[PDB]
Amino acid sequence: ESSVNPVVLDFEDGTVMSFGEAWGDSLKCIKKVSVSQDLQRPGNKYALRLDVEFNPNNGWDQGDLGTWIGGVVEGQFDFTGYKSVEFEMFIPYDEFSKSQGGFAYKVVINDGWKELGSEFNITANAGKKVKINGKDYTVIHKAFAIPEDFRTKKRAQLVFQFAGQNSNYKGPIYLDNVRIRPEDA
Ligand SMILES: [Ca+2]
Repeated sequence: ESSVNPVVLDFEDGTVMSFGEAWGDSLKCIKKVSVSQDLQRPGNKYALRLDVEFNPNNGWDQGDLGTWIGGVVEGQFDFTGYKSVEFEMFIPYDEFSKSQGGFAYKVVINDGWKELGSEFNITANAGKKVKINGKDYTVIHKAFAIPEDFRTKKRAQLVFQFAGQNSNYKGPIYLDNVRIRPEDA
């Protein structure tokens, strides 16, 4: 089987789907990675919970979270015919709204540290606000292109970098619906 089937890391098997440190001691601001039912709702039972603690004196309080597309560590994945990577992030709105500063993220195919996209200065007023299980969440949703030069066999590590920007936020950030897609961005 050589396909261009969508690769959908939605945590719906109730595992972390190979998410963890991108390299030794890389998690840093991310104090725990777990599979969580906190956002359990019709059609969507599990998400990846990242317990973070940012320091408000640190302008770039980074941590790096990786997964292996295919689960095989130091495996290659053939990105031929894949054109975008999509994801959603959820941050509890009331707690995040009380925090100072903001946070940034990068989405990277880590074969030569190739950034697909990034955003900075995320606060509770970014994206959209959605109520889940009694609680409002700030929701970030983006699709970034896989550039044509990377649509080939590459080291199969997808990395999410998170960085506190003079933030004092201490709480979960949830990741869900990470898709490596044949569709364009
Ligand atoms: Ca899910």
